[PDB]
Amino acid sequence: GRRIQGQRRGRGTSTFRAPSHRYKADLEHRKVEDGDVIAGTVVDIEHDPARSAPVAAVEFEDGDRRLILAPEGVGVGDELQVGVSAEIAPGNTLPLAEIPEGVPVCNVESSPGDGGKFARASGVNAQLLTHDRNVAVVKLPSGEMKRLDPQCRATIGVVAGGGRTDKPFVKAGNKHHKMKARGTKWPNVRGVAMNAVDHPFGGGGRQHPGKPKSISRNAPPGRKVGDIASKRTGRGG
Amino acid sequence: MQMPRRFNTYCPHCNEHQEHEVEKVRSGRQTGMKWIDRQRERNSGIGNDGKFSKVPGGDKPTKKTDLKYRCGECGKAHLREGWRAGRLEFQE
Amino acid sequence: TGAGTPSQGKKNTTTHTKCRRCGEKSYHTKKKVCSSCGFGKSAKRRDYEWQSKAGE
Amino acid sequence: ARSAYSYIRDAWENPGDGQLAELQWQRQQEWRNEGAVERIERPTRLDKARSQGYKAKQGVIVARVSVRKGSARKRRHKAGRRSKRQGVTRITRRKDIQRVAEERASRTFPNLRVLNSYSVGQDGRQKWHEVILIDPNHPAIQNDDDLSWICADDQADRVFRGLTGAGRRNRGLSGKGKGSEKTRPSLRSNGGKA
RNA sequence: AAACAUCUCAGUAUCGGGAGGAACAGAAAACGCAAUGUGAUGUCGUUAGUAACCGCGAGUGAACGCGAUACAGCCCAAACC
RNA sequence: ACUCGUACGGUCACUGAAUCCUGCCCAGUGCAGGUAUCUGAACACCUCGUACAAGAGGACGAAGGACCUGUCAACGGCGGG
RNA sequence: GCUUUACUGCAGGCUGUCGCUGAGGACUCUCACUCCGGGAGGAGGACACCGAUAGCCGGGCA
Ligand SMILES: [Cl-]
Ligand SMILES: [Cl-]
Ligand SMILES: [Cl-]
Ligand SMILES: [Cl-]
Ligand SMILES: [K+]
Ligand SMILES: [Mg+2]
Ligand SMILES: [Mg+2]
Ligand SMILES: [Mg+2]
Ligand SMILES: [Mg+2]
Ligand SMILES: [Mg+2]
Ligand SMILES: [Mg+2]
Ligand SMILES: [Mg+2]
Ligand SMILES: [Mg+2]
Ligand SMILES: [Mg+2]
Ligand SMILES: [Mg+2]
Ligand SMILES: [Mg+2]
Ligand SMILES: [Mg+2]
Ligand SMILES: [Mg+2]
Ligand SMILES: [Mg+2]
Ligand SMILES: [Mg+2]
Ligand SMILES: [Mg+2]
Ligand SMILES: [Mg+2]
Ligand code: NA
Ligand code: NA
Ligand code: NA
Ligand code: NA
Ligand code: NA
Ligand code: NA
Ligand code: NA
Ligand code: NA
Ligand SMILES: [Sr+2]
Ligand SMILES: [Sr+2]
Ligand SMILES: [Sr+2]
Ligand SMILES: [Sr+2]
Ligand SMILES: [Sr+2]
Ligand SMILES: [Sr+2]
Ligand SMILES: [Sr+2]
Ligand SMILES: [Sr+2]
Ligand SMILES: [Sr+2]
Ligand SMILES: [Sr+2]
Ligand SMILES: [Sr+2]
Ligand SMILES: [Sr+2]
Ligand SMILES: [Sr+2]
Ligand SMILES: [Sr+2]
Ligand SMILES: [Sr+2]
Ligand SMILES: [Sr+2]
Repeated sequence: GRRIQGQRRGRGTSTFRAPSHRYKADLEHRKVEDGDVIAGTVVDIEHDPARSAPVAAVEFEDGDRRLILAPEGVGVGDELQVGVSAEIAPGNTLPLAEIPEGVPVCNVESSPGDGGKFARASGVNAQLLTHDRNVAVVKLPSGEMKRLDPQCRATIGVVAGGGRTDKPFVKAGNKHHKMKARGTKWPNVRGVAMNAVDHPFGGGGRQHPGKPKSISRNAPPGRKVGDIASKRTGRGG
Repeated sequence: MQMPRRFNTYCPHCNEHQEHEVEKVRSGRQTGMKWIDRQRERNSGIGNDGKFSKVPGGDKPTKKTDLKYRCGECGKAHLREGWRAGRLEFQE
Repeated sequence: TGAGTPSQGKKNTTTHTKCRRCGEKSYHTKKKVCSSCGFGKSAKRRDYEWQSKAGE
Repeated sequence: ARSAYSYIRDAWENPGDGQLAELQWQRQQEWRNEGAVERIERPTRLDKARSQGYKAKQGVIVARVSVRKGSARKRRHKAGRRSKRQGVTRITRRKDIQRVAEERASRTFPNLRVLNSYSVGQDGRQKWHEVILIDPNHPAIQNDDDLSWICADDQADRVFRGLTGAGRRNRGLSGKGKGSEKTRPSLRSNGGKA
C-alpha cells in the first residue's frame, strides 16, 4: 500500500514541524558555579507560544536577561534566587537536597544540570517526598514515584496556568488556532474512513476495522496502529 | 492380514529352499554426508531455495509390504515385491 | 476550475533560463541548477548512456 | 643476528597479548577521537612499512584511516524483485575494508599515490589501517631507484583501479593457476564472474 | 523455463570512480598429457558444448595441453655494513 | 521529525454537540501478565565416530508456544430446541 | 491495484550467543565504552550502543 500518516511524520516535513522560528525561548535553569549569590528581578510576564502558559522575563545581578519557567504566583518586581543557599520560597530554584520534603516543585531536572525535564506543563507539579544522601524521591504528575539525584535542581511551586484544560474548545476553530502553534498535523481522519491502501483499517462496505485493534509491541512501523500493546481495553472489570 | 514369521521358501543365495524369517524393514539412520546433503547447504541461502524449499509430500491410503526375508542357514536376506496391506501382523 | 485551459492562465512564473555554462534555456533560476548540463549541481558535465540506444 | 625490526613484527603477530595489548588499549582511545584520515609522521608498524616499500625520505607520507566495521550498508529494493534479489541484511560488498581505506586516504591527498597499506587493529565498531602514499612530483622521489616507478603517468590513481597489493588480492589475482580462470587478466575481461 | 519460486535473461541495461594511447596481466608457494616432462603474461585457433553445474528441468559451461602471434626479464624487505 | 515540547504533555486509535443511557459474553481470534511442569535454536560443554574433520547422540535452555489469568467504549457474538 | 490464518520470501521487533570486554548461579570493583555537566566533576559500567549469528513473531513490504 502507501505509507500511513504516522510514517509521513518521521520525515519531518513542514506539515509536521513545529513553528520553531516563532518560539520564544528554552526555559532551562541558569548555570551557577556555586554560592547561590545569584538573584534577579522579574522584569515582565510573557505568553509562551510553545506551551500556552505564561513565562517570566528576569534580569539577573550579573546582567543576564533570560525567560524563566514561571510557577503560579510570580509577578513583576519580585526577586528570585537560584542556588544551593537560595531561600525556600515560590519561584526560586535550588537542588532537591536543599528542598524541604512535602513541597510541590516544578521543572525538575532528570540529570543534575540538564536544565529541567519534568513537570513543566500548565498548572502541574511534582511532589518532593523523600530525602537522603543518595536518592531524592519525587512523585511526578502522572502519579509515578521517581528516584532522583538529590543534586537535581528544581523550582518551588506549581507551574502557572493551571485549569487551562477545564474549559472546552467548544469549536473546531479554537482547536485550529492552538494546533497551528504546535508540531502537529490536524484535523484527524479516522483509519476506518480511508481506503485499504492507506491504512490497516481501510476498506470494506461499511466502516469497521477488519481486525482486532490491540497490536503487538513487535509490530513494524506501518502496522502498529490502533491500541498499541494494550494491557487491557474498555472500561469494564 | 496375517503373516508367518518363519517359513520354507527359496533363498536366492543358497540357491535352494530353506527356512526364512520375515521382518519389517526398519529405517536406517542418515549420516548427513551424502551428496544431496552437501547440495542443500551449497544451494540454500537468501530467499527461496528451489527444490530445497519444498516440503514432505502426502501419503497413500495403504502402503505396500516392506519386508526382509532372511535365510535360516546362510544368514543373508533378500527383498521381494510388496503388496498393499492395511495391516501386517506376524503369526508367532 | 478545469485543469486545462482555465489553469493555463495562471502560468507566469519564470523557471528555466539560458544557462551560463551550456547556452541552453535549461538553467532553473529558482533551483539554480541546469537540467541540461548539470551546472550548479556538478563540476562534471551531465551525461547518461540512456541518451542513446544501448549498442550505439 | 635478529633485526630490531623483527621484534616489532613478532609483537604484531599477537596484538592481543603482551605490551602491545596495553599499547593498543591506550592508543585506540586517542584514535577514536581522531578523524577519518589522520596523517602521521611515523608508521606504527615500522617493519611492515619498510617491508612494503616505506622509506624515511621526502615524498613519503603515512596516514591512518578508520572505517566502520561489518557488512554492507544497503538500502532495500523499492521496486519488485524475486526472492533472490530481495536480500538486504547478509549481503556484503565486494571490496574489503582495507581497500575502502586506501581509497579514502588517496582522496584526502589528491596529488599522492597509494603505495601500500596494512592493518593496525580494530575495536568492536571500526577498523584502522595505515597507508603509505608517495609524492610522484617530488625530485627526492623522481630520483629514487626503488620508487621512481610510481611516477609514471599510468600509475595515476592506481588505487582506484585496483593496482594496489590489497587491490590485486581482492581481485583474486594471487594464484597463478587453478582458480584464477576468471580473475586474470581482469575481472571485467572475464565477464565479471570471478 | 510454454505457470513459477532455484535457475534464465545477465554480471547484460543502467549508475558511481579512474587511467592510457591503448588498458589490465606478468617472471610460479605454477602445471600435474605423473614425467628422465613443460617453464612469466596477454591474445588468436583448438582442446569442447568436452569436464563441471542444474526444480539433474529449461538451460549454464571452463582448464591443462597443443598449433600460433610476440617474446625479456628484473627490483626491494632482512641478514652483513 | 515530534521538541525552544515533558503527563493540564503528545503519540496511536475508536465514537461523533447537549440531554437520558450504554445490558449479557473472555469459548475462538487479538493484546497483555504470569508460569511448577512440558516443549523450545545456535555458540560453549560432554559421549560415540574420525590419528583430525564431516556426522550421530546427550546435557543445559532464552524469547516463543503448551498451561493459567486479565481484558469487549478489542475483533466480534447475543441462536435452535 | 487491493486482501488474507494462499505459496514463498524480505524488512522490522523481541530473545540467546560470539566479538567490543577489563580487575577481584549469585556478587563486588574500575580502566574501556555510554550519558549528564561550561569546567571540575557526577551518573552508569563491562551492561548498554554497535558488528555477527541463532530462535520467535512478522501482508509493514516483494
Ligand atoms: Cl490539544
Ligand atoms: Cl510391512
Ligand atoms: Cl592512488
Ligand atoms: Cl606440460
Ligand atoms: K526473474
Ligand atoms: Mg526550556
Ligand atoms: Mg501547522
Ligand atoms: Mg476524525
Ligand atoms: Mg471512501
Ligand atoms: Mg493495508
Ligand atoms: Mg463503525
Ligand atoms: Mg640496491
Ligand atoms: Mg584484456
Ligand atoms: Mg515463463
Ligand atoms: Mg546467477
Ligand atoms: Mg518444467
Ligand atoms: Mg553463466
Ligand atoms: Mg588445468
Ligand atoms: Mg461514524
Ligand atoms: Mg459521520
Ligand atoms: Mg550528548
Ligand atoms: Mg502482495
Ligand atoms: Na553453489
Ligand atoms: Na591521491
Ligand atoms: Na511461457
Ligand atoms: Na504469468
Ligand atoms: Na538450478
Ligand atoms: Na602432445
Ligand atoms: Na473470548
Ligand atoms: Na488495477
Ligand atoms: Sr532542554
Ligand atoms: Sr542545554
Ligand atoms: Sr475496513
Ligand atoms: Sr462493561
Ligand atoms: Sr553457495
Ligand atoms: Sr533460504
Ligand atoms: Sr492421501
Ligand atoms: Sr473544489
Ligand atoms: Sr473558467
Ligand atoms: Sr502565477
Ligand atoms: Sr549544488
Ligand atoms: Sr555521465
Ligand atoms: Sr585524477
Ligand atoms: Sr618466452
Ligand atoms: Sr451524544
Ligand atoms: Sr481472550
